[PDB]
Amino acid sequence: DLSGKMVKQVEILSDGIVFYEIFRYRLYLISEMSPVNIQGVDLLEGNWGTVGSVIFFKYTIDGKEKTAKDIVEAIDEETKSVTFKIVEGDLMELYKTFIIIVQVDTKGEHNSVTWTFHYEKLKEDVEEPNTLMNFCIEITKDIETYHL
Repeated sequence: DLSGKMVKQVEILSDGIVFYEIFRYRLYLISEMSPVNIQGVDLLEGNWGTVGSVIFFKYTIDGKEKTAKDIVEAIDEETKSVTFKIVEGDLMELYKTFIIIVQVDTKGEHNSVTWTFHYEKLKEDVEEPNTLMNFCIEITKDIETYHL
């Protein structure tokens, strides 16, 4: 009914490991790398790149400035995956819950990044998050090109 799930995978020409490392550790870099979408990232709790570390995001979606408070909820070094739960901010006005997993395929010649959302809507007339997903693909591209 209200639960839902959205997945996109996009190939990256840059290096997959360095990509992963950004989302795991140096997440304070998405600003310099995709400035248009991400105004700032602060670390509120714990250390960069730990499960349970809590981050505030200042970002822009379609010319509307927004805020998210996330908590890193899992890391898998083996599948180069890192999950984020969204606990406060503009999305929480549309969704009861929202998880974002970013997973990177770094084996072989061709590297990829898969984005997965898991979410539950407050109501049925709340919209599927394609705008958020386009937002992500877009950041993914910025990072890919940044110094290329």
